[PDB]
Amino acid sequence: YSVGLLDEGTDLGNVIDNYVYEHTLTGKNAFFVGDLGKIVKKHSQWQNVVAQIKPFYTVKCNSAPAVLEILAALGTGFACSSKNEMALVQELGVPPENIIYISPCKQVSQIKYAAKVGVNILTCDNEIELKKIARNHPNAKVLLHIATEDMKFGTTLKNCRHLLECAKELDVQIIGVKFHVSSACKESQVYVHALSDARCVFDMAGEIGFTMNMLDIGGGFTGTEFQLEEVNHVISPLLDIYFPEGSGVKIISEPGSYYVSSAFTLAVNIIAKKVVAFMYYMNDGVYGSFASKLSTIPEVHKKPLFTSSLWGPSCDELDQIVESCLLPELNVGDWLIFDNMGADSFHEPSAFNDFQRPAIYYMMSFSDWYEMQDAGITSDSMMKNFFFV
Amino acid sequence: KRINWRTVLSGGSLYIEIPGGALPEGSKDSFAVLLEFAEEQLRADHVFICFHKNREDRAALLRTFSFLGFEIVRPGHPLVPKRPDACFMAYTFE
Repeated sequence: YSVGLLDEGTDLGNVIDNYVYEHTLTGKNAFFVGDLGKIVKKHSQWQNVVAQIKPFYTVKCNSAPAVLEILAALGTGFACSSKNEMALVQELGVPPENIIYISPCKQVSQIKYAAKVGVNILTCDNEIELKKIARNHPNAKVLLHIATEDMKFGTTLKNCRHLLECAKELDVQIIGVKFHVSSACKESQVYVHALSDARCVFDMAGEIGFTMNMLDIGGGFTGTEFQLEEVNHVISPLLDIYFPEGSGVKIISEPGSYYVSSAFTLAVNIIAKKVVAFMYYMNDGVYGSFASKLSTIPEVHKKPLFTSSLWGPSCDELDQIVESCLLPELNVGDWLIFDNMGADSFHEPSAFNDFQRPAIYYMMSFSDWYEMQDAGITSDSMMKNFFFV
Repeated sequence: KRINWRTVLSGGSLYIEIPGGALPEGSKDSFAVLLEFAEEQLRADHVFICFHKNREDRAALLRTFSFLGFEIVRPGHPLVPKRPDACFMAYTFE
């Protein structure tokens, strides 16, 4: 839990190079660097674009205690996907009114725990989960999960009708509608369809006699400004007219990749090399912080380009990270830089990866510092854990 | 429609072997009740996915169980059968 200061004369280059310098003789392990200042900048960007929507960060993207701490400090909510996650979040001191579980497939022990912890807002996408919801937690607040027109997930309109009917029979309170619109999608009209489906529920549940006050729009954000700008350019004209401020509407979002993906940088070491075109082996790979390849460009540390393939330390056939790259001749002991290493790169240390986890380094700028200080955040009690220098 | 899926239980840990090709509809409910039954009567402490390496929907199922909550397990684990021609995902309980 330590973040170093940075002035205009200093850059990420010198902290990277220094960590490289000290790691070269010591542990020789990889290193992670995360910019919280860009997270705060993205919160200010969010408030700039649309402030009437409360973001609920998906923990599966990054579950490091630091990020969760500063996000709880920002007032940003939490989207949960596991009970250990809910345990850590509740242990931190987060209010249950700003907690949501997201996993598409719930278990009985998990929902008993959710009931015991006092969290009532949860989503659902089938009749079985609704059945167990009614079976174990009669006072749960239900968000209906719908499908999108983009292997499959969500609930059809007819089955949504059946869901609200059964929920009415099972005396459970439905409060809103849930969906997800991927970051990759650029087809605007699609969103309309989704929203139309929500309107359907707004009618049907409205006809059955239940109170609606919350809309979840998902977490499909890349992180760049123009993306969110187009997002508002499509959503804002339609949203203010169907649910204006004062209609009792509380809009919710669940950003995950958005805040951290391009916020993190990974420094890696080379351990092997083979000449066939060349093939090179690192000390890490897909079996660790590179799961995101299943669903972004390397740069050379040192000061003639050849095509080559990347392999990890597992040496097995599945450990391909990049199919083809261009790089100058290198040897064992050199360093490699990877940008955009925030999306699903953090996992827990165990036998799965030989009890090996990269170090945790954090960066913060003076500008972002005065930007948090004037907001009255740095003075509250919930951050007694912080240590900055 | 009735759907047959090959699934094998051993050592208090459940292993699911998925056949090649796409899934039939209502499969969400299928693995749902699969997990419900995995907890209620047979009381599994861990659920596991295994499937053939060489397919065009590897990433699809990987991301599928990824969203479902499963995590990647490297071949060579004591609880994993020694078979290098299969990909493996895992979801652990409490």
